[PDB]
Amino acid sequence: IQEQTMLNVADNSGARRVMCIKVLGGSHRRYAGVGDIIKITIKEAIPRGKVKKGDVLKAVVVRTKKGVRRPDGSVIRFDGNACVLLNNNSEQPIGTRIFGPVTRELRSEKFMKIISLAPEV
Amino acid sequence: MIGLVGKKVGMTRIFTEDGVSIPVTVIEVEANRVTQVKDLANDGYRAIQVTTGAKKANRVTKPEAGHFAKAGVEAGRGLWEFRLAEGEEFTVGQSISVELFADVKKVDVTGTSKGKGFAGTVKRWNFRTQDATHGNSLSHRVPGSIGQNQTPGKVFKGKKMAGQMGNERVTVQSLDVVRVDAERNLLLVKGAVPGATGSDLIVKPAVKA
Amino acid sequence: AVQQNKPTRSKRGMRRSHDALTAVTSLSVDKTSGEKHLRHHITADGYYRGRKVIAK
Amino acid sequence: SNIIKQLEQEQMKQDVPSFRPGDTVEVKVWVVEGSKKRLQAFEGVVIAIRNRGLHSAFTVRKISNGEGVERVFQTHSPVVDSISVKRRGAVRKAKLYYLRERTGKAARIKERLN
Amino acid sequence: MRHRKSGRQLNRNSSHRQAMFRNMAGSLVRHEIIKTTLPKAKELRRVVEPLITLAKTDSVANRRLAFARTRDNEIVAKLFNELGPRFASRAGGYTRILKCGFRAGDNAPMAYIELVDRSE
RNA sequence: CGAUGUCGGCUCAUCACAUCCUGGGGCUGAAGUAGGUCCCAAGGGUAUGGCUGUUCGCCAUUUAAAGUGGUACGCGAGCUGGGUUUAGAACGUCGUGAGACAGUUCGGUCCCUAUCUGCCGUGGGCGCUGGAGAACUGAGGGGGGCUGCUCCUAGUACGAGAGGACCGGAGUGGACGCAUCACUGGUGUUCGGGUUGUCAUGCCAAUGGCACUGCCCGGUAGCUAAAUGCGGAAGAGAUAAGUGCUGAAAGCAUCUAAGCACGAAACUUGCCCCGAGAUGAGUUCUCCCUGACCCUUUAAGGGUCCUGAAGGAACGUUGAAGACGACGACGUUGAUAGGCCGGGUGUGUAAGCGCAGCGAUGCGUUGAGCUAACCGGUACUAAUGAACCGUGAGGCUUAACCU
RNA sequence: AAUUCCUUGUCGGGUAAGUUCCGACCUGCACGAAUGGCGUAAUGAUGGCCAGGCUGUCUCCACCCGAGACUCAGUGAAAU
RNA sequence: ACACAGGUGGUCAGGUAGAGAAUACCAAGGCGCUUGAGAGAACUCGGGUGAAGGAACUAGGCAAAAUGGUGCCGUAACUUC
RNA sequence: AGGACCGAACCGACUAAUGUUGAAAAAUUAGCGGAUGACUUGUGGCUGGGGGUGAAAGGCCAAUCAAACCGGGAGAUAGCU
Repeated sequence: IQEQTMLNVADNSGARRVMCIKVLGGSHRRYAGVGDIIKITIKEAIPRGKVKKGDVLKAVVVRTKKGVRRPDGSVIRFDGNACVLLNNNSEQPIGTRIFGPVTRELRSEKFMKIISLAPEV
Repeated sequence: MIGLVGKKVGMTRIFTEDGVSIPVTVIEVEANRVTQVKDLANDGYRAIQVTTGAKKANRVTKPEAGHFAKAGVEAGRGLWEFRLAEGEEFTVGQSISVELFADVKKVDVTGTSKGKGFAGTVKRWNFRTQDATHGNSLSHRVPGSIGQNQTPGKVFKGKKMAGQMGNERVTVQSLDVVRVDAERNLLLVKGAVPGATGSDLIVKPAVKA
Repeated sequence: AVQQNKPTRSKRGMRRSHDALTAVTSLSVDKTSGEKHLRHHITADGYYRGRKVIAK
Repeated sequence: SNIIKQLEQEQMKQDVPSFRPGDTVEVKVWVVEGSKKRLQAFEGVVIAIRNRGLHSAFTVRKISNGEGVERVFQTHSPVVDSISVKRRGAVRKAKLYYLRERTGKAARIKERLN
Repeated sequence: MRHRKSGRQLNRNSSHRQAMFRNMAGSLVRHEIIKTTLPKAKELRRVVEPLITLAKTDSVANRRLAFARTRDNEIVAKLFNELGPRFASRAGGYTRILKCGFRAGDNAPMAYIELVDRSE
């Protein structure tokens, strides 16, 4: 979300803990994730998973401890920061299943597929 | 197109039927009384000088009392002017204020901003503070360099330094008109206008629109 | 931090042109006792506007 | 002021039931996907405001799929059309942040109009 | 900077302000007229007039509240027996500030603050 | 050399254009997308990290781009002190040695209360020609000037295919700036509560002091950003590079010599702010003052008595205004501040009593008590009438309008 | 390498990225055996590096509480 | 050089909590430190609290934050045991 | 038992900030090292300047040290200012 932020991982093939290394878009995007795409190195993984420990890829922020702002002024906050890992070129989700709730800001383009796999939106 | 003078009642929220909850500023705009009409014969320009509100007739001085005594005596809290360009409107003080804002869509609101007093460079401009702890003898929020040694030999005439912040006239432009109440003498506009509660606001139709 | 030339007595007086005391120039007179006082103050015998307020 | 709270009282809803912090409530909110709109239920314990007029908001904390989801709602918003009392809990304080940051600990129930 | 704020620091911290105004409120209730500075008289208005307003109603709880403030049983007894019913028909304004001269040791604007209806 | 503090970083910048991006063009070995090169153009913008003291460089990932230089290789009476050139010590090398290295390594005091100039703010005085109270005009001056992505046009023009537009619209972001506190939050030692140790109010109970606000838990107003609104434009005018029309000198040709038409984020305006000390001191509206003499060197005044006007200042109560001045509101014909009343808010069921329990404690009274800077009212307290300053019709010359 | 100029040697690990670090090679400019060589448990306000926790160190500052700075009265310097 | 935030040997050794001569609050006793009064700007000093992130700062985690007691369980490489 | 461990008095001085015309010609504040010993401290003595003393830095020898301070040679000398 910010650079050096350590996020949990919402999907399954993406594993365990990741670190944000760049906020994609913009000249100096400082602190940005609501359904925004960030650059990721992997700090912890599982042996089963499709991704290893220490490879760069993209992700989309799906849960944020800061929360989202609904148009009526209300807030949806979460306990902890989460992201869904994405490929570098096609920006498709690596994982096949999504864990935990996601938010209705995540409705553009590929995030249709993410919320289709998600349990609660 | 001319504007009106109101006062800032404060901010609140308009809940729309879709759940959009737009933030509004309430401006009490009482009826504006045209105390003077200035034309191209007496002056070099055409305008109307209006007044609004009321004054207690003992704080009205005799020059002010005579000026209000011409063109119908109801003293107001001040005097403002609006320059008028193409359309011709008749020259008596209006009965209902906001009926010319009833059909406009965006306004510019001018108000005297809230005074921050003597503000430093870090507050007044967005000056980066220096290091909190890595050495830094007595120099955290202070300005750093203010010039370039001998070759100028001076500070330039627009240098961002500390000084008075706020307490100045400032216009926020193209604010959406949310509601016009002729009966309550109210103009609800979307967003935040300059000044404190109870401060005078010059609200005019938008020039960018 | 220091001066390079001594400021003259002209510039000393120019700086002290605003260092000038102002007088009251208008003492109020109490309506019971005829003695004078500062405006909105006790009349130094224990009088305010018409009333003996402090016995001393 | 007097000009404001007239606008606030003509926008306020009178159907709001009585709630206290520690109560487990269910809130139905309108959600819109396309041209259709429907009701979605959010249920959990309450960290409320006390009534700030039109600008009133209650916090509801849920555990949905393993992690806590904390969501405030504006009380007089039109998206919040129904708030149901459900369970009625018994706590000693007004804000329950310390009593929510831990997991596996739940508020108790008492029947003295809590 | 300082907008819509009340309370004077008087160049001392909060515990000293509270203890100093407890002492000066007890002095005002004891003597019914005291001489202090003008800001310490206006802040004394803000401290003392709630005590007389509390003491208009005689209860054990009100006596203990007005003893938690000012910490003096003689001040509580005078405030609930002599004052109180004396100021019962009055709605505020139990004290009067009369501006006085200036202090000799430093140019302090002085003021006598006194109870408004003194029986003397 | 009777001292001009040295590299780099930080903070703050300002200029040049030999332009990195955006903008406008010519040629292309320019099909389109994407390039190459050159011309014009300085308005705005022009990364974050790993390593190293490093500028630089390499690397990772962005970006529309991560420009080149000047400014004592800008900036130490602004900061740091890692590098470098003090004194300690050691290694490699040289020297018999003391010691030495355009070699390395560990450690190693960075002073100054601003007089003048220059800036950033804010006042006092006088002037502006009778004196005031306002509202303005605008000569000037400053601010702002960035841009990505997506959709439509259109999978169209173009292209064998792959791919893929110009021109023109719409939405949504990034950075930046201004304003604000309705929301969401932070703070909230001036509000409420929990609790530890101790001391005190005779003791129980209840409180109060101190221990960083003792430690915390929330939190009003205000301030605030992370919050929320808005903004940089459109349009003109004159142009640069460039493209032309007509058109001779030169029967042709020719953008040019006469004439005419386009042409960029540059320039002048348009938007915002300051602004008549703009001494070139401007304009408009309104208000107030139209009494007796005396002395006289009269390119002229001075004095006495009577009268203080419009208005201002002072004093007080003060303010979402403020270092102080200044500015705003109010002063009894009064809501200006404090108090008071009612509400709101915020804590969270006070004290006392009764009951249950052996007791800690629980339950009822009781969403109780307390509650700020908030809101709506209310003359209870304080804003006293004098008094002070400022005068008494306002120069000369000329020209018009008047008898 | 407290020793290596070339040099940020080369290879491996750590990191998304590591002129420092650790393990090696030997091409030791210019290690080397009481000017002691190599290793070594414990010890160290010792030098370098990594990680967990932790945080205003920072993104990027915001508010508050005190002492000054500001105003008033009294006294009253200094370098130059 | 000062009515100077420094230095100066020995002796006495209360209560509560505490291992304690630590520390906190108090006894006996002694003081409020020889300029005050306001106001609540920048900036400096000394602190308190911070959303989300958590060393991205920097020469360097400098500084700050953190951990901190008693009893019991449990405890690695290596070792001169 | 221990030039043992933690930690006050006591002895010292590693880091940072403040102070740098200071409260102080080296201190204050927050931490920090030793704290039964090659410890620390009172009183008195002894060592005297090409000399002393030095767990060694050219450190220290009365705010003075690659040769103390005072007086004298002495008005040293100064191709320098």
